[PDB]
This record gives sequence, structure tokens and C-alpha cells, in this order.
Amino acid sequence: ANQFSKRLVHKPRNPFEKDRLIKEMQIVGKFGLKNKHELRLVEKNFSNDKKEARLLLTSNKVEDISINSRNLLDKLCTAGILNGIDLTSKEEILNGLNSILDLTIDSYLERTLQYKVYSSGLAKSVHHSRWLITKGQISIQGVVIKRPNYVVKAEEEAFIELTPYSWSNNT
Amino acid sequence: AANCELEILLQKSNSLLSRKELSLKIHHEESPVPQKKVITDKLSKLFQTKNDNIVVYDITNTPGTHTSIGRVNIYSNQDDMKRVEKSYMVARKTRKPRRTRKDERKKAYKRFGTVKRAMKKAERK
Amino acid sequence: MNGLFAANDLIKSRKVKRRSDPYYRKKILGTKYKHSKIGNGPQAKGIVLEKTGVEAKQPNSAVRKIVKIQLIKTGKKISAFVPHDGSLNYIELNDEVVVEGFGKKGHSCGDIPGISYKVVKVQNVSLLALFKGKKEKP
Amino acid sequence: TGGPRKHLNRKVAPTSWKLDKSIGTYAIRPHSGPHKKDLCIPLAYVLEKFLEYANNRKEIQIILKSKNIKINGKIIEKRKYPVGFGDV
Amino acid sequence: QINIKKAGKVKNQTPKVAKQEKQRAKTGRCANRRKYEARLEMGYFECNGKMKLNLK
RNA sequence: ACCAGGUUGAUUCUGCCUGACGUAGACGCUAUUCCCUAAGAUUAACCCAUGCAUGUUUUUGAUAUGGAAAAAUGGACUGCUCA
RNA sequence: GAGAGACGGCUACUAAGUCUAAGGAUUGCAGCAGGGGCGAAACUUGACCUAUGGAUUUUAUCUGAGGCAGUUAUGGGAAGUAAUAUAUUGUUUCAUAUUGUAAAAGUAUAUGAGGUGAUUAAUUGGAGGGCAAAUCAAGUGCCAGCAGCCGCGGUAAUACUUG
Ligand SMILES: [Mg+2]
Ligand SMILES: [Mg+2]
Ligand SMILES: [Mg+2]
Ligand SMILES: [Mg+2]
Ligand SMILES: [Mg+2]
Ligand SMILES: [Mg+2]
Ligand SMILES: [Mg+2]
Ligand SMILES: [Mg+2]
Ligand SMILES: [Mg+2]
Ligand SMILES: [Mg+2]
Ligand SMILES: [Mg+2]
Ligand SMILES: [Mg+2]
Ligand SMILES: [Mg+2]
Ligand SMILES: [Mg+2]
Ligand SMILES: [Mg+2]
Repeated sequence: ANQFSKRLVHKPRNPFEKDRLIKEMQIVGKFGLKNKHELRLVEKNFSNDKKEARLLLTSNKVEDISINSRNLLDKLCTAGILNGIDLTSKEEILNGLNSILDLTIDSYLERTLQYKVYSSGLAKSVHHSRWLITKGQISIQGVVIKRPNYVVKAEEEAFIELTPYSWSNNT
Repeated sequence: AANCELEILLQKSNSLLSRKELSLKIHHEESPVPQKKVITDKLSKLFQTKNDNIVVYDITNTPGTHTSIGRVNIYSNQDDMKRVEKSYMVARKTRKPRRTRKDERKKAYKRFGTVKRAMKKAERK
Repeated sequence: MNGLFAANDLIKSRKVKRRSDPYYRKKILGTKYKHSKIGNGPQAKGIVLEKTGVEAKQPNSAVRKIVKIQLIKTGKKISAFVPHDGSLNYIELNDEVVVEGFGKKGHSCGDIPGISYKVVKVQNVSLLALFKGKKEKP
Repeated sequence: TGGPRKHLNRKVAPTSWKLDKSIGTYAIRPHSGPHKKDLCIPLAYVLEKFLEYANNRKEIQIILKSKNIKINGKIIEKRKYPVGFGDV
Repeated sequence: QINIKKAGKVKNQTPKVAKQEKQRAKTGRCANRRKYEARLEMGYFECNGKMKLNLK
């Protein structure tokens, strides 16, 4: 269809496997997701950089080790899935793409604002966070967010608080 | 519960249109967005021109932040404000339908003369 | 015909061998415009004429209930199969029906012989819902 | 098409005009002049986008009819006048 | 010599018993929540799915 | 970067049918929000009731304080369809 | 006429017509709404120059080009139908200010009341193999019927009908 109306993700290849539904149901109940569909969105972009990580190891260009690969390592580091590395040194750039292949789906699924509340002391359960966010009681440093699947970047991690003027506080 | 503060960002002067421009910042802490009646009163103290010479527009609230943005235009006297602004922007501070104007124009291009001739042929019958 | 400068002899030879594909042969002759039974569409309309039954093939034994209709778009006569139990009691003669296909690429499936169409609507009432009992027939 | 064209489209506008490819559909087709088709820009975009002196179509006529605009030492009051390369 | 008189013999012959009203079934992530805690108590993940779920 | 069921008392092959998955149109049953995006192309480039889409301008000034005509300028662009 | 073999310009023939006082006169919706036919198949005979443009200087003239709203499961997003242990707290279905609009909606910010998740708030398809899920119960007995392919139905059917 048109660009505004194409679809992003399809059905899996084998609809009924007992060896696939058991593995995935351990992820839904642990992280607290409502649809099987919304799990499929976060794994495809996990596949797409791994499609790009393989090419940069095999590039024979002298500048591709300098530009696009360094433009690969930053984007994960701003969201904070990767921890941090020195971009001036050449040999650690090789280590950065080699560390990329050792990730999982849970490295992406853990930096979500629903789970990141419960891992802090604000929420008791993960289901306590989904019921709390939608009423509008939780705020980042200036903004009041109502989307539990909002990705939390690296620098904005420590500044999660309650809303100061909500009924969840005293006022 | 009504709260309003004023912060002036990017003050610029316009000599040809004889006006000044600035971008306002409103802090409404535990209140809705303010009506424009009270904000026009507040600029009369800081800018000593009359409150009728001042016009403000486009008050948009950033969502879930308790802070809104708007714009300010001021003039010296009253008559150039009616000259340089648009019509509906003036008439907010203080015609004929479309389907009838199309009917009289089409009857006007039919005639080969005045209404004196249009009655004069009816005199003969 | 394996050579570096033999592209003219390779393309001319491989077009001849491609004509023995049984799916590609019908695309060249355009048989779906020439010998189509229903036209080119998902459904059709018709007028009922008979209410008759047929007998299925060996080794099974039953009586399958069908109906002989006449289409509007082309004007031909054709037979369709009533697809549910106790559904023929709704049907009266001099009435309209809507016809849907079986889904086996123009062939007959099951043990019903020579028939490739089934009824879906009667008097703009869904027969799948009318068997469930949600609606009533006027 | 038995004659010339008079309407221009925003998608085929030059990118060096720094226009937004947003809500608009048409763009101003400038007059014929001394410069070529590439090194020219309309005047009404200069007073609106690059220089910031007007907001809408009404304030364009105010500065132009007040006869202060002086291109190459000449007064000009047409909004479709092409400003070329190198002129002051 | 083909009979069509026996159309619809079985379905009108079997007697009808009425439906029994049920509680409102939960929908959403709570529907997935009631299914996950019910599977974890019987060790359904550990034995790799080798049991009978519908037991009656 | 993945294959399964079907010829025999049982086995190994060639060979085809079928299941699992996409892209455009139509249809059955059921629906609380908000923002974005689309809608007589496929058969008939078949016939049309009614209403509306091209006029501006002191250049002169109608026995007429602001409009009659004449002059001047554009109606060849824009929009619709795919024989 | 600078530019038309122009059709919301003219002339003739062919196929279809309409008005009349009977001598004559006249029409081209593959422009926007709308009706008829055809089909399995597709929407308001709605408001307006706000923003982008055209008409030889376009700040007040015109603009069914072009915007702004109504009808429709055409698709893609951000979300709901509960949470902590009967009870507590409190999301939508209700209203109202300001912002806003060419004038009206709508979105956003704030404010009001009432008290309910058996509720105003979940459906569609399937249960022999492929292929995740019952040899559970009651009826019928090669009948009525089901099944893309293999195949079940002969008084104990996990393979038809109901629960
Ligand atoms: Mg199929
Ligand atoms: Mg057509
Ligand atoms: Mg004239
Ligand atoms: Mg065509
Ligand atoms: Mg053609
Ligand atoms: Mg033309
Ligand atoms: Mg032409
Ligand atoms: Mg012609
Ligand atoms: Mg026409
Ligand atoms: Mg039309
Ligand atoms: Mg449709
Ligand atoms: Mg059911
Ligand atoms: Mg199984
Ligand atoms: Mg089937
Ligand atoms: Mg089955």
C-alpha cells in the first residue's frame, strides 16, 4: 500500500509449535505485556541492527570503520543498552560491534518506562506500573508521560520521580 | 485558582511597520491557561502604552507542562493598528452570504444597459 | 549453447521450452476470459428453478441436496450445492440466490460430482447466520 | 498544452529556496529577467523567510508600496521581481 | 425417484436444553495474567508441555 | 538462508496433488476512545432533471457623484478521464 | 490571436432528442454536488476566501482551483475493560470554564458532581492426523450430515446434532 498505510510485522512462519509458545509466554508474564503483537515490534528492530552489524565487520573501506560504525555505537549508547566506550581508540570499535552480537531481546525490553518504575522502589509489581502510568501520576523531570512503552534514555534515568502535584503524593 | 507570570524572550524592534515584537512565557502552576483579558492588563504596567494599542494572539499550551506560549504586537497610536493588522484580528478585539453574491453578478453581466432601458422595454408591452 | 557471445541463441531457445509449463500455457491463450463459467468475480446472482438431489460416489452413501439456477451476468444455467443441514426448507422457487466457489482452483472437491459452487445468501439474509437462528426469513 | 505554463508545483521547487514541503501545494513562478532560472529567487520569499519583516500577504504590500526597497539602486514595487546572484 | 422429504431430520429432533449464565470473563492483559499464573503452579513450563490441560 | 500428509503385505526412488505464508478487490459475524490516511479505475469513453464553477480595470465618464456603454487585458493555464 | 486545428468559441453531415400559438427556435456533467442504467463492487443536490496559488503593481474583486467540516470496519499508530490486600482507592459513558475557530467543532490545561468491573464497558474460529486443545455427556443409526488432502456415520461416535 502507501507509505502511511503499509504494515510493519507479519505472522510467524509456523503458527503452532509447542517449543515456541512456551519460551515466549515466559517473556509476556515477566515483563507485563498485553498483546502478542506489541512483542513483535520490539524484536524486529533488534534484528535490523544485527543485519547491519555483520556488514561492518566485512567492509574493506578505510572510512567505513571511521564513520558509520562510530555512528552505530552511539545510538545504542544514548538509549543506554550499551554502557560506554572510548571512540578514539580503534581496537575498541571492533569490540563494540562484537559486543552487539551478545545481546538479547531482554536488553531492549528492560529499558521501558513501565519496567523501569518497578525496578526502582516506586512500584510493587510490574502490573502496579501499568495501572499507575495511565492515570497520570508519574512524571519525568519536566514532562508528564502517559505511555508505558516509552523508551528511557541513558542520561534521563535517575530523574524519574512522582508527580509533585498529584493525589499520589500528599497534595 | 489563577496564576500567570510573564517572561520576555527575543525582543525585536520593527521600524518600517513601527512596532516591537517579543515572545511571551506563561507559568500557570495550578490553573488553566489564562484568558487574554488579564494578560493585556499586565503589559500596560511594564509597557506604558495604552491597553487598546496592544494585541496578543496564538496562545498554545505545551501538553502536560503547565506552560504556554504566545506572541505580542504593540503599536503607539490607535489608527495604525487598524491599518496594519488584518480585519478579523481587529474585529475579535472589539457580511453578505456567498450564495447571493453569485446570483446578482450573473444577472449584471446579462444586461446591455441600465435599469432605465430594462424598464423601457417593459413599457412597450 | 554455452558461450560468451551467445545471448541471442540462449533467449530464443529458452522461450520455446517455457511453453510446456501447464500453468503458463493457459496464461498465453487467455482461457480465463474465454471459457469462464461465472465470469471474473468472487460472487454472482441467480434465479432458482429446481430443487433436486444427487447421490455421492462410492464408497460413501448419502444424498446431496442441490439447486439449478440461472445467472444474470452471463445468462447461463448452472447448479449449486446447498451447504448446511435443514437449510433447503427456507428456499422457495422464483427467488434470488448468491453463489460462492469451493476453493480448489476450478475443480470439484469432496465426493460431490461435477459441481463446483455453493449458495451463500437467500433474499439478502446470511445462510450461515440463519442456520444459527439469529434472524428470520421474511 | 497549446501554450505556456503559469502554475508551478512545490515538490519540483528548487531545494535552495529553503521552503517546507509541507501543507502548501503551489509555489510562485517568478518573472522573466536578466538572470537564469537557477540563480534567481522571488522577492516575496526574501521578505518572509530569510529576512523576517512580514507575517502574511498584507504586510508585504506595506513595505513595497512605501518605496524603501532599493535593488541595484532602483525602487521596485512588484513582488514577483527576481533577485539574482551578486546584486546589492 | 429421488427423495427430498427427509431434509432436516436430525437437528429438529434433538431436544433443546437452555444455556447457563456465566461470570463476565476478564479481557486484556489481565486475561493473559490469569492464564500465566495458572500454568506456573502446575509446572507446565518444566515438563515441556507433556500433560493434559482440559481435564474433565 | 527451516519443511510436513497422501500409491505398498512391508522397503527404496521418480513424479504430481494438498497444508503452512504474502499483495490488491468483494463478502459473513461483532465493535468504546483519540490522531494520521483513503473512497464509481476494473463492466458502460453508456444516457442526464436541477443548482453552481471566468471576469477584472478612472482609460474616457451614463441629461445620472459614481455607473452606462465603448476601449484595454485574460479566457490556449488550472481541473477531469485512459478510448 | 504572440500562442487554438480550441470545444463552459463558430459551420456542415451521422446517431439520439427537447420547446411552439405550427411560421420557427434550440442541447453536449470523462468540471463540483446529484439522479438513472450496469454490476459482486464505491460518500454531503454542505459552509468559505482563514493558509498556498493564478488572473500585466493582487494590502478589499473573482476563484466547486484550494482549504474546513459530515458519511463509511480502506489500512497504519498511542491506548482501555483494573490494581493492592468483602473492603479500600480511583480509569471511560455526563457536564463546565479558558485556549481556539472566517464563524462553528475537535485536541490540549483546569474544574464540577454521582458510584459501579456478574459492568455502560469482548468477540470470531477450532478440539482424529498435518496442527496447539476432550476416547466428556445426551440423542441418530450408511439416514440426516461433516470433510483443502487422508478419511468418520451399521444402537458404547473423543470425526454429524445440542449441552
Ligand atoms: Mg485456501
Ligand atoms: Mg468508466
Ligand atoms: Mg463592451
Ligand atoms: Mg481501461
Ligand atoms: Mg485500452
Ligand atoms: Mg482546453
Ligand atoms: Mg485539445
Ligand atoms: Mg474540436
Ligand atoms: Mg461541459
Ligand atoms: Mg460528477
Ligand atoms: Mg467498498
Ligand atoms: Mg464458541
Ligand atoms: Mg497434540
Ligand atoms: Mg475445510
Ligand atoms: Mg476436525
